[PDB]
Amino acid sequence: GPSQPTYPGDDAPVEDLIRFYDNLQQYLNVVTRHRY
Amino acid sequence: GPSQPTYPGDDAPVEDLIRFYDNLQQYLNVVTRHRY
Ligand SMILES: [Zn+2]
Ligand SMILES: [Zn+2]
Repeated sequence: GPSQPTYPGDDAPVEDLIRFYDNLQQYLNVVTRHRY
Repeated sequence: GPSQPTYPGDDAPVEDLIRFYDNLQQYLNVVTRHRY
């Protein structure tokens, strides 16, 4: 599946923590085999 | 609102990245004033 996303830092702007959030969501669906 | 969650590490077990995911979700709803 997708490789594990890189955490952008505590001080990353909110738009970068929303991109990271969406990529962790993808990753977690794939690891748990639950692509809903 | 809630204080910014601590990232558990790249090597944290999947259940700990699902807890972090849920707490970042909370945090991001509050920062964006969109508590749906
Ligand atoms: Zn792969
Ligand atoms: Zn507060």
